[PDB]
Amino acid sequence: SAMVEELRMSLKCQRR
Amino acid sequence: LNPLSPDIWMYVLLACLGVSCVLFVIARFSPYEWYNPHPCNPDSDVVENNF
Amino acid sequence: LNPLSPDIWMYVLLACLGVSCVLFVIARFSPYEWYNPHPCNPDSDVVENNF
Ligand SMILES: CCCCCCCC/C=C\CCCCCCCC(=O)O[C@@H](COC(=O)CCCCCCCCCCCCCCC)COP(=O)([O-])OCC[N+](C)(C)C
Repeated sequence: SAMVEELRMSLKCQRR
Repeated sequence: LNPLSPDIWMYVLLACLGVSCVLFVIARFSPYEWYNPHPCNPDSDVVENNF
Repeated sequence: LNPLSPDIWMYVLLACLGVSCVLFVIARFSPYEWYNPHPCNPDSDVVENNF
């Protein structure tokens, strides 16, 4: 579940 | 420009680049700064970061 | 009025009217200050400027 967010904090050009 | 020694004028300019590049990492990594825009509009989860 | 010389009180005022007119011309020229004023309605064309 933390690994779901470890990819989610790396969009870099956000809006997601 | 003299009342700070000319190393201090470089260490406060490395501290601007030091803090603004650690404020950038923490504001992304913390899941509480990821606020939701569109405060009146409901979901589909288009949360974003202003840092 | 004394601690600054009566000429250098005018170099402040010419800079205060100088920079405030350079900031206005750049803010209209720059294509990144022209933002969308409706967050809740993103896909419209009412792109405005607050300078
Ligand atoms: C967009 C521009 C327009 C709008 C601007 C805002 C509006 C107006 C803004 C300010 C209004 C006030 C006028 C400013 C000057 C007044 C002060 C003065 O006396 O002259 C000063 C500068 O004079 C010089 O010697 C010229 C040196 C270069 C100045 C131009 C910068 C070019 C940048 C080049 C590099 C760029 C690099 C960029 C990348 C890093 C000093 O003169 P002095 O010799 O000390 O005087 C002798 C007196 N004494 C013997 C008693 C000591």
